[PDB]
Amino acid sequence: TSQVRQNYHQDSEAAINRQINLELYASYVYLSMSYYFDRDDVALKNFAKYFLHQSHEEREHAEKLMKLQNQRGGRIFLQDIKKPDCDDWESGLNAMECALHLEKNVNQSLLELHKLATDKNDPHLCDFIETHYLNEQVKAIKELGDHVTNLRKMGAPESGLAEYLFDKHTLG
Amino acid sequence: TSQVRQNYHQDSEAAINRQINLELYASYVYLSMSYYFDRDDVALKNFAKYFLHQSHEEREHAEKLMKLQNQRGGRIFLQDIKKPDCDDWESGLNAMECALHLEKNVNQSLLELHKLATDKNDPHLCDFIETHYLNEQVKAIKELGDHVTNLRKMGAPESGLAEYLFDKHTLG
Amino acid sequence: TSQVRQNYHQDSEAAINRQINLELYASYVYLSMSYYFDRDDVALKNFAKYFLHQSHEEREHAEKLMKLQNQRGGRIFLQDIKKPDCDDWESGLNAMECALHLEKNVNQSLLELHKLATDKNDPHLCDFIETHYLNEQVKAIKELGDHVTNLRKMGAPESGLAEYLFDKHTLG
Amino acid sequence: TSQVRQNYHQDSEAAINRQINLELYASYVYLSMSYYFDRDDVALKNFAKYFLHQSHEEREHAEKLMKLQNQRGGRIFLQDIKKPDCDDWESGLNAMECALHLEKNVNQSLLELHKLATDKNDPHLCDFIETHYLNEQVKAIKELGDHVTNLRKMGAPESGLAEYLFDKHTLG
Amino acid sequence: TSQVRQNYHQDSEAAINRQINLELYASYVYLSMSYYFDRDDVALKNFAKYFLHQSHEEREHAEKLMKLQNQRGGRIFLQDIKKPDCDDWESGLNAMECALHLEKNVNQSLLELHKLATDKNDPHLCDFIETHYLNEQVKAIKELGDHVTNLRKMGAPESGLAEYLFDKHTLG
Amino acid sequence: TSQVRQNYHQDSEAAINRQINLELYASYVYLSMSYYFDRDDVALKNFAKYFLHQSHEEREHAEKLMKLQNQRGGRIFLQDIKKPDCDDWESGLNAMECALHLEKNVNQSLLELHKLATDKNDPHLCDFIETHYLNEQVKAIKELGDHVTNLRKMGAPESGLAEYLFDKHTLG
Repeated sequence: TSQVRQNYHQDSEAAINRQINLELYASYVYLSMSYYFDRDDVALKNFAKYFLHQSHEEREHAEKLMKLQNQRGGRIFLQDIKKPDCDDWESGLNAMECALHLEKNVNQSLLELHKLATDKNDPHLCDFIETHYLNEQVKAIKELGDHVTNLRKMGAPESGLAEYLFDKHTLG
Repeated sequence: TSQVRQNYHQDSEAAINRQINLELYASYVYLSMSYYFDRDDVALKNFAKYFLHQSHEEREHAEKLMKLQNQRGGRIFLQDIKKPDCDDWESGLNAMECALHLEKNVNQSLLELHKLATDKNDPHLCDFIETHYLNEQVKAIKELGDHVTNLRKMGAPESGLAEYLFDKHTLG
Repeated sequence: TSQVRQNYHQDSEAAINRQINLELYASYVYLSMSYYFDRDDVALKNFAKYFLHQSHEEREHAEKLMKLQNQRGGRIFLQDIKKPDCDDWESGLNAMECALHLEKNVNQSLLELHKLATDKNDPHLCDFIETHYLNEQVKAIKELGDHVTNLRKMGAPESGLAEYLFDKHTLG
Repeated sequence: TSQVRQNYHQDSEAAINRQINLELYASYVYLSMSYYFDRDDVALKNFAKYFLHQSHEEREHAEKLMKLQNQRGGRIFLQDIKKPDCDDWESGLNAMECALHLEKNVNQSLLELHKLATDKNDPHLCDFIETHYLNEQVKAIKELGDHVTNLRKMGAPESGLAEYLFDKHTLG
Repeated sequence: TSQVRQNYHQDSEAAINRQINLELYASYVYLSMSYYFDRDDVALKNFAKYFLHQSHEEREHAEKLMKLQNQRGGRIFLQDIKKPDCDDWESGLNAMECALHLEKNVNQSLLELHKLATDKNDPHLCDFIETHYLNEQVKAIKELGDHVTNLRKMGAPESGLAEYLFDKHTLG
Repeated sequence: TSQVRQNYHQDSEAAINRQINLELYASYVYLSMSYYFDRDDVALKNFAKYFLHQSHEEREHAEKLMKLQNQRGGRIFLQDIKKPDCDDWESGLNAMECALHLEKNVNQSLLELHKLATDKNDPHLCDFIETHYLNEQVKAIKELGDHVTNLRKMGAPESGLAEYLFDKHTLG
């Protein structure tokens, strides 16, 4: 119906809307993580700053997907943003592991989106996904894996000195 | 239970959590409004920029309330962010009127919060609400009323030239 | 025969030559549009400047395709540049609609080229098309759609005040 | 019919349109020459740059003639731009000789145009031709003659060292 | 086994290791070429500088592939770097021809890698190859072809004046 | 045979070629070490940066030896660069110990080279070895010994906090 729509399948539009919702959910999860570490009984300032920065990046990703949906002539349809699975994250290492799991889930969703775009012969959507989302996801997963490895080697759960020093020297 | 908690009633904590959810909902509504005007069949760039700026301000307000909740020793509890009431907003004037209605609703919620804080003899919470939320809400309501009045005088619904010129000269 | 030719099918070379001709034709059409609005009985200076800028961009696109043809070891074969379908364009809105139609035609040609490159297993050609032509085409179509929508809302055909104000405020 | 038309004969308008077409054809020929020397089996970068610069100048000349046609109240009528007479130019010296022949042809056309303008008692058109086209044509012919003479003296056809050194020292 | 591994097939990992070895071999070959021209009985300084620059670029390409292997969770496995096929290269033209042959071989290897990645449905690897290796390879092949053509036209083997002047004017 | 050769014994030329191969092998070993620490399950960025810097320094040493071989009129003869003895280095301390062992081996080779040059009465070669290689080797051995001592005192193998803090404070 749109005057600008060309070679844009409806299934691609629906999948783009789903990815928008997933990105907003990830932003919400990162916000919850960030303000968990601002509590007085946790008090890890650099963890909070890191997760807040991640939350803002996820919001930017969702906005970029919405702009893409408008560019191709599709229609945005927003759903409810579900609350995160946890209220307390119990440690920096546990929050890092949960963030890694969430990023791998988002990467799987993006790979499904790219496969769908390939099946519909939509080169512009494929290139958009490759240029703006796949490499950023790979880099994020690699960085979170590095952080988890360093915290595990330091003795993160049992020794709070480990999380304290990781907060200053790596995330500071 | 918190080592920093002093003169902070549980009802105030619950009301602060509710206000956090309301602020996030307002941010979501403004994001929906902003990307409605980025569509090719609406194409009002300055309306979209205005509503995106409003959305970012609402997110900042929610983050400030979360910081306040952490400062006093309360615990943040997040709920689902409901999707906005509308998908298409049908005009700049209608979106402005809906934004005015939403801001008046938020002002009523903040006034209820202030009354609750007064009843519990919590001067810090009362002053926080007065300093950071009440005057900003009054200014926002006044500005939205001015915009609605100008659009109505210009003939906003029937004449698209009115919305075009308002987009360039007022919001540009 | 070329010492640099590798994995470059002849059908791809022929399609590249055809795309070169199409780009030059689009440049010619935009030049005709630009100097239509420089007439004393039309006198829309910013429309003329916009279409001249589009013409120069199309010439750049054709030159880039010729450079690509030389890079892979193919041979450029030029054809006649057909004169545009119209010499008088009758309004800014009509010229914008014709430009939108032309850009959608060029996008369809580029999509056919990308499909042909995919069928021949030529990743370099596919990436070249994706990187330099597909997103620019999508952006151009979106911008032309926005312009057409704004002109239609203002009342572009019947009211010359609409085209006058669009010339100053949007294209100026 | 034009409100600005004064002392502008129809034959002059037709001849101006013909000159516009000739200028566009010359631009096309120079583009073909320029990308002939970008081939890997020719590989004379400075020859290609020289001919591309000539092509851009010819396009500017055509645009100036179109502006002149609009200034006097005549109507532009575009024809097909014929493809150049050759695909391969076989040497720098041969391309230079062909460019010299083309420029002398364009000079003859401009002299016929000036004679026609003189016969119709149109001083503005005569002065426009004298100021913007005749001296530039004479300078171009002189420069091309100098280049042809130097290439012939160096032994351009048989010795490729001649064309190599001319590319670096004269056109570089 | 890696915590960051996702959608990364083992055959892709093995092919990445093979490409790493090929890149290191190319760097070694270019180093041999570079120091062949530093000999007192050859004494072409700019040829040596050119080939040393190529060697450093190949080392950078190998390091980038190793970084890619670490990013996706694969394991690097290094093999022996074979000595180059020749120790004396006998002329600048012969070295240029051998470099062209080597670059075409590397391009064929990269195309096989891209085909393998496509067959395994690995969009990130495909985009990495397209973004960082395919266009650089095409440009390198085009430049080497240009150099070979110019040297052949000047009379590179029989006339040492040709190689001397090419060393100063093109590679200097 | 070389016109520049003077007081340059064949055994010295062969030993110089062997030292070139040894330097290239050391560069390869350091590259392997550097990218071992870039893995997600090791994740010691500063160790990786240190070993990459060492690898580049070894490549520079090999290039300097090749330049020396060309200066005196000898002929470079390259051999295969053997793959390093290990794939995984298992700790920062173990990699440091292996680097120390490798540097002591290289120092022994250089001392044998200097003794050979002394026996052949070649003062220029002796002074070249003394000026550019012996003191650098002594400094490298001293620095690696310091690093090994500090890691051992910190408790490097059993305690990963030791390697983490050494990575930030010494190598950072």
